[PDB]
Amino acid sequence: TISPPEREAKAKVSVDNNPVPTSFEKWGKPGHFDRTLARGPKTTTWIWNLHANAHDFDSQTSDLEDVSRKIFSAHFGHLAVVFVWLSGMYFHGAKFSNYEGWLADPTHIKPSAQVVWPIVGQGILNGDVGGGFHGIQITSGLFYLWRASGFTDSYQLYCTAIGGLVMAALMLFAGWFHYHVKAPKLEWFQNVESMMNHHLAGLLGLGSLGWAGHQIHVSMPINKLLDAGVAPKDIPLPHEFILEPSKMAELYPSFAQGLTPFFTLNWGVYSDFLTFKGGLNPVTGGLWLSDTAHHHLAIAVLFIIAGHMYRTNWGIGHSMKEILEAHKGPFTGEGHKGLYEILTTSWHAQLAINLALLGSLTIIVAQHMYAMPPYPYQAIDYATQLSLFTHHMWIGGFLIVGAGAHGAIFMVRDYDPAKNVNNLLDRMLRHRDAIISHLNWVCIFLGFHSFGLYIHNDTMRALGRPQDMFSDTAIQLQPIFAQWVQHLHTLAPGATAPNALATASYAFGGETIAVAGKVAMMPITLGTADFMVHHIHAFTIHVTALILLKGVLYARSSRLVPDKANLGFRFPCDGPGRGGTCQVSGWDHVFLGLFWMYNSLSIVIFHFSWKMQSDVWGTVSPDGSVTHVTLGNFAQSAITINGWLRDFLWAQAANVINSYGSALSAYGIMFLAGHFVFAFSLMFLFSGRGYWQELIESIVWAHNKLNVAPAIQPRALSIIQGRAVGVAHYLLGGIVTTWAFFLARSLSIG
Amino acid sequence: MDGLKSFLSTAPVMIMALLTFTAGILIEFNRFYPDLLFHP
Amino acid sequence: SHSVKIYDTCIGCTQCVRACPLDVLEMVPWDGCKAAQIASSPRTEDCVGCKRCETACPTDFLSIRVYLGAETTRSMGLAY
Amino acid sequence: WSLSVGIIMCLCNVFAFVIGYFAIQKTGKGKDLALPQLASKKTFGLPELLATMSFGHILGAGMVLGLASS
Amino acid sequence: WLTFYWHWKHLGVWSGNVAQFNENSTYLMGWFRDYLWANSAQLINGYNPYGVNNLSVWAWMFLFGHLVWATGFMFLISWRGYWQELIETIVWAHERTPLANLVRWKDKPVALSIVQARLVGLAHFTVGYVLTYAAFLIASTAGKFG
Amino acid sequence: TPISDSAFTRTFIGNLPAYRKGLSPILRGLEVGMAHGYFLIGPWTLLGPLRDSEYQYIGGLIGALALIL
Ligand code: CLA
Ligand code: CLA
Ligand code: CLA
Ligand SMILES: CCCCCCCCCCCCCCCC(=O)OC[C@H](COP(=O)(O)OC[C@@H](O)CO)OC(=O)CCCCCCCCCCCCCCC
Ligand SMILES: CC1=C(C/C=C(\C)CCC[C@H](C)CCC[C@H](C)CCCC(C)C)C(=O)c2ccccc2C1=O
Ligand SMILES: CC1=C(C/C=C(\C)CCC[C@H](C)CCC[C@H](C)CCCC(C)C)C(=O)c2ccccc2C1=O
Ligand SMILES: [Ca+2]
Ligand SMILES: [Cl-]
Repeated sequence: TISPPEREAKAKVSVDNNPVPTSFEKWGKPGHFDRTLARGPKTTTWIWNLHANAHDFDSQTSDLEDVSRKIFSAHFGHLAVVFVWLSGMYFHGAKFSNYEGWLADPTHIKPSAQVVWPIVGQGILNGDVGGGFHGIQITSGLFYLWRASGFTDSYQLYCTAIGGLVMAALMLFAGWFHYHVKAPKLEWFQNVESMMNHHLAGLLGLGSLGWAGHQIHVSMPINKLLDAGVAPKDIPLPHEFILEPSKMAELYPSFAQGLTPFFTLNWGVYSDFLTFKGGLNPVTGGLWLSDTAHHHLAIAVLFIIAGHMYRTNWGIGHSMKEILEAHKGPFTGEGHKGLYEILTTSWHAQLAINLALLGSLTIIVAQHMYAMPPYPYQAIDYATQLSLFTHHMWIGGFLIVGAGAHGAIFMVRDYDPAKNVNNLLDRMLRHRDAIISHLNWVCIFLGFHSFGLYIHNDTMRALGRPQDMFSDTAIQLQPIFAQWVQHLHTLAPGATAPNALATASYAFGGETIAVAGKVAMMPITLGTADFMVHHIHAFTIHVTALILLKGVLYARSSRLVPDKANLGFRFPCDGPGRGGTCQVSGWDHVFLGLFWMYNSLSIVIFHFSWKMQSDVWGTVSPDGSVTHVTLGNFAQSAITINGWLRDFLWAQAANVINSYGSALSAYGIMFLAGHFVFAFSLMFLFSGRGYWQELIESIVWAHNKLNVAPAIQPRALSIIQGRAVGVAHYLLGGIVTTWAFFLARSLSIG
Repeated sequence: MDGLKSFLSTAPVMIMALLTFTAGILIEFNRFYPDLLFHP
Repeated sequence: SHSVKIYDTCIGCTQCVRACPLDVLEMVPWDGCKAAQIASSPRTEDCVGCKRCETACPTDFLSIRVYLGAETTRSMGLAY
Repeated sequence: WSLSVGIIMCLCNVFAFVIGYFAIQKTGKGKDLALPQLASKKTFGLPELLATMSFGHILGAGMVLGLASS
Repeated sequence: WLTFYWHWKHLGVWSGNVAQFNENSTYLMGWFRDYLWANSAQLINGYNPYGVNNLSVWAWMFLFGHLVWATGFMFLISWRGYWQELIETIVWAHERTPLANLVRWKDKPVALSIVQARLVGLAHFTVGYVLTYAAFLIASTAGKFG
Repeated sequence: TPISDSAFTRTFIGNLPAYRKGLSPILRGLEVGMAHGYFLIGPWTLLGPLRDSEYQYIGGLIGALALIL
């Protein structure tokens, strides 16, 4: 390949000059990365096993220095993919949307960023969203982001898409470069102190720094005019603000003083745009951008300071090895000793932490965006609110189970017992039965004392006994702690937050902000119907944690299988003996935990969707009264399973089945299609391959009868692959059904 | 080189190229002459 | 207890014994194959039936067969 | 600004200087020279010196803005 | 499928509305909506927060059949070894719990075999398949015509 | 572990019949009974089917005499 100079300046840089040459001969050789697959396909299973192990780099090569260089370029390729996708959205907003038609009258028109080609009758899918535009009403909330970012013309989105494509090309190029030209050694990687310093000070610090600078120079001075009532064509450009710094000095009183006070510790003077108002914007229904710029500046300073704790080359700083070897108490013996070496060698050990934290943070993103809407006019778009919330729920739900998968992978592949002698991990491996049986008991308890309540309420209301129910009008189960913290957050601006003018969110308690004719956010009164559903959520999460934990604490061995570590991570069983050893591996435990993550989030999203429609969302009268959609029956009807079957499912599913003949017909189609895929998964999940191979035998005889049998002998899916296709189709059908239902229901509420 | 000519002729690439070509055929035919429940 | 048989199609490759995790199978000198040995199952009392032997058989269809039977504490793999 | 430097900012700089001259593990191990003899700015390497110069700005901000608004 | 066919066409014949069936049974949404969703209104309204009528027992049996049918899915999807390990954990828990190891068991508790697993799952599936459809067929019929 | 065996637990684990020192099979479950119907009366004190009638202290008694059986 090419040959650059060196690119270093007394650093820990260490690369290899052209390790892997550039050629196309390996492209025509599928499955070359595996020794077991390179000899050619002899059965059709050879094909499936090709994809099942395409990215598993441990089974391919054993050298870690090769695997890390593969992973780096893989990340670069993923970033190229992501930039391509994002340029897609910017280009569809520039040339296939009505962002300009929506920004003018945002309260009398609906966001849309897709145009369906009129053919074979599908042109009916172009719904009249308002202003003469015909297309699919989007729910990802891109117009709100582009308004909060300062976009006002189509050429801006066009140039954004062009820059996204350029960055995609750059990431794709860097991937090839860091594996075919100068691939880094191990000396460049294992600097976790240095990597943490750089990822805190530079990435998360300077990032929010520059974005706050953007907002102060683009977002704030344009959204201030947008919220006033000025037309977008009369609003100046972002660079006209720097070309004329006086126009910025005047638009904010603090800006009328200069830059020196900031350097001379005169922060309090910049209170005219670095505000702490809180609450929402009465014009758009979203968070104040003057607060978000200040917030990003604070986060920037905090992260840059955090990026100066660990030791690099100038002696100062910490070594995480020291911190881990120091922490040891009388309860855990040696404590964190050996954990630095665990997380500096095993990639799966690192991924089992990163996936868990990233999924939890995605869930936090959903839970924080829904209650403190940060984008303009997103709290009025109930469809966009619900869609962002549920999508960031599902992403995190998957990324969490990924952690429980890669932990078992680390256990089977990278756990060295000689390296873990009486530390945290080794001692946790000792009393596996204690933790697992205690979590078993906890899950049983949470199952009886959360779901049994619903069963008891259904049986009482069915028997005609109202005074024997767990309702707000009988044996009340009032949540005292949540209401107390709600009241705490309500009294914040006048006690434990004198500088704060409004509460963090109006869900805890306070005023009722509403834009146009719909409400943005109001206090979410918590009663019995909320206590019961919260305990349901806790129970489902507990069972999911139990499953995904026994998947890791027993991937090595067990009283049933003492040599399980030999069998690997992914294996169906160990024979029908011992009464039956089916589904004992960590892979099978993840296969089971997928279902329970789905079942937990299925109740979470339904709790959200019904509580919002019943006790929050609703049209506001000009006199002041607020009438909710489902007439506030959640506190009085969500306490029984029949309530959810009738007043939630049967009642709110009518929008989906009656969608034929309209622009929402595709949603009914996909509703039935997910109902189809769900049941299609049951064929795999309830059967076994021993029947399907015997049937393939007869079909092979039939093919050889006419002499039409492929040299690639057909073999039914492996047991593991059967289970994998089953769970994949189960999740796909269920999520497609719920997606279609939620979108058709949220678009049909005005 | 032939290394890429063999990759462009693999099973998935060819089975998606044929599907794209047949999709184009069917889509254009039902663009110019749609709504053919039967033969007149 | 389970029943373990070995048929004359066995080539005596010790693979089923190298795969057995409970020392159920052995190898006795025979006169049928080049290796002059055949699989043996003296300690059927320790056979759980995990089919690890049958999985490790090379002949056209199995030469060693396991037939599950009356399960006991030892065959059930009970460790408690 | 008339005395924000010497009373706090220089004070916090020298405070961090003392606590870093006494608390930092690796001081003179830095890349910089620290050749000339100074009071506390070049007695040890400028890695340590700049470390306390940054931490003293942290302390000075936290104290000046903590006094009374601005 | 056969019973959906019979019940829907006979609803059309009984209400004199053979047109509904003859004009909606050609596409599946007609079944999913004009039959399942349409004829369930009284069924799910056997017991409400407003009152309780004679369909309440059927409204309870409908959800009961759903519960049993979904219970079968556990035996049919998850297989034995997981449950044998989860049972061994509980065995250890009991044989170490003070005031409880003195409660020894003659029958050594084991997980359900694979054959028994499939049998129990199919039995729960069949119970929740028959009872649910019966609670629908009787309740939705004893309302518009009973 | 301290919870499994400590100073108080080493004696209290060994203080109820099947571990208690020299207790006869007649008193084989004194506590195992003195602690049953006394705490079974709790959930029936303010929550039972007959919690809002005139026999607030009767349904619990009969239910305990059946559950102990
Ligand atoms: C035209 C440029 C080019 C060429 C000729 C090669 C050639 C080769 N690469 Mg390579 N690579 C490239 C670019 C290229 N690469 C880039 C840009 C990246 C960064 C992502 C990588 C990262 C990379 C890694 C990590 C590895 C290779 C390996 C290899 C060798 C085997 C590849 C194989 O298995 O078959 C061909 C494989 C495919 C055709 C995959 C199909 C494409 C997949 C399904 C998705 C495409 C994602 C893509 C990278 C980004 C999307 C683009 C965006 C517009 C959406 C082979 C000689 C492997 C090796 O050295 O063997 C041990 C190895 O591990 N490459
Ligand atoms: C950034 C996160 C991340 C990364 C880097 C990895 C990386 C890896 N995982 Mg992993 N995993 C993750 C997250 C991640 N995982 C999560 C979140 C889960 C929970 C669902 C899992 C669960 C999981 C399991 C159970 C297994 C792995 C395995 C693996 C290894 C092999 C990958 C493979 O099988 O090849 C390529 C992957 C595939 C061919 C999968 C294709 C099938 C997909 C899922 C279909 C999806 C359909 C599409 C998205 C939507 C439908 C549209 C349709 C109509 C077209 C590999 C190193 C395997 C292993 O052996 O570990 C060593 C293994 O068995 N992972
Ligand atoms: C909705 C669920 C569902 C569906 C669709 C099927 C479908 C089928 N089952 Mg089945 N089954 C199910 C549930 C289901 N089963 C359950 C729960 C069980 C109990 C475990 C069984 C047990 C069972 C047994 C024992 C047998 C079958 C058999 C069959 C096949 C009969 C052939 C046929 O019907 O003609 C035509 C096929 C179809 C109508 C289905 C194909 C539909 C797709 C969408 C066609 C288009 C292909 C698609 C575009 C692929 C591209 C995907 C791309 C997007 C990635 C058929 C494919 C028999 C068999 O194997 O046939 C010989 C067989 O013996 N099933
Ligand atoms: C919602 C909560 C309100 C309800 C109240 C519930 C009280 C919870 C009990 C107190 C916390 C117990 C953990 C600290 C106790 C603690 O960690 O002490 C510390 C101890 C080890 O500390 P060392 O002395 O070894 O410290 C050295 C370390 O650096 C490592 O070497 O850890 C253990 O005790 C191991 C036993 C864990 C098993 C007990 C955990 C119980 C699981 C349930 C926990 C519920 C938490 C809910 C939070 C949402
Ligand atoms: C049906 C079935 C099979 C047989 C399944 C087979 C043979 C899979 C059929 C795959 C066909 C040949 C490919 C069609 C699906 C493609 C992946 C879709 C790609 C379409 C693009 C080309 C457009 C099993 O092997 C099995 C194993 C364990 C438990 C249950 C079952 C089970 O139920
Ligand atoms: C839960 C579960 C278990 C554990 C189940 C156990 C230990 C059974 C516990 C049930 C007890 C006995 C109560 C059941 C109550 C019945 C209604 C009683 C019917 C008996 C008649 C005589 C009346 C398995 O062993 C298993 C095996 C293979 C696949 C899936 C599973 C599975 O899902
Ligand atoms: Ca009562
Ligand atoms: Cl109800």
